Amino acid sequence: TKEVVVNVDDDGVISLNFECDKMTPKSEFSWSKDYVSTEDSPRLEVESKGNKTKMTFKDLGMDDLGIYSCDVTDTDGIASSYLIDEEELKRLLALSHEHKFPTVPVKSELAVEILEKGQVRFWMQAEKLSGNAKVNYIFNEKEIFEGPKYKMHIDRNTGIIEMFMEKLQDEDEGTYTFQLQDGKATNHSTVVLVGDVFKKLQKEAEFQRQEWIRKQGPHFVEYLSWEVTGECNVLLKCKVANIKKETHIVWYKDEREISVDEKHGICTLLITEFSKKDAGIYEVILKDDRGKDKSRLKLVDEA
Repeated sequence: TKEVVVNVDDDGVISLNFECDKMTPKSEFSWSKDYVSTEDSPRLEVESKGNKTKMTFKDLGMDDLGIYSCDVTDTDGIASSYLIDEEELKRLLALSHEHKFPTVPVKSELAVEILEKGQVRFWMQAEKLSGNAKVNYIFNEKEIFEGPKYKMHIDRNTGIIEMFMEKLQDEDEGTYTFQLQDGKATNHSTVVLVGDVFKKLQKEAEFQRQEWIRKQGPHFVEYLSWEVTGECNVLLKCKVANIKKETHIVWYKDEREISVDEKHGICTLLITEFSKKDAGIYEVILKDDRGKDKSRLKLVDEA
């Protein structure tokens, strides 16, 4: 049957508990420490009610080490006991503390990356969130909010917490913290973006954002090169992508339109019987409402 059984309640309160089903109108609980009566001890309290007892420690510490025993009079004369040694003192103190001040578990800490539009993603993963969980966001020890600049999402099912930015200004260098609060539980994760790390990220954001826009338009996959063909003609060549019907393709030599394209992603201009007269700065421009691109190439005919 029964032993003495320990309990730590939601408020950190530590206690030993006992019940006996075989009591008599004259039966009584009596507790001892190291086989001396604990009656009158300032370190603890007892409460008996019907067939149950509880001993509540007032402030568990090192002066409470020992064997606690419970005897019941008018029974079989057998005592139940519980050992409190130095290792069990630690375990119970840790449990009390974590009840009073629980921690919200974290699977991975606050990290920062560059997504595909050149968008900046700040993220972390908690182990689990209730539906009441909330976050506050902090940059250089000041609170920041949902608006034109910071946009924030929390999925409570997976514990993914996110903040998005469109780019990194110079004034965005510094320290970022997510502060998490679920019940009476609590945590925070922090990331430092200073120096090399910060401009590593800011440079990469910039480049990808530009690239992504250029590419929604009609654009180059290979820039202007040259070769020789036929009877001493020069052909100019490039490669293009994302070409529509209304797309204007236009050639120039020294600021002066020469040819307008329409025919057929290879683009060529043929230069007939090449000489000094054919030298100059050549360029091709691509255009419509989705954006414009450009390739340039300089041609010397012996200067």
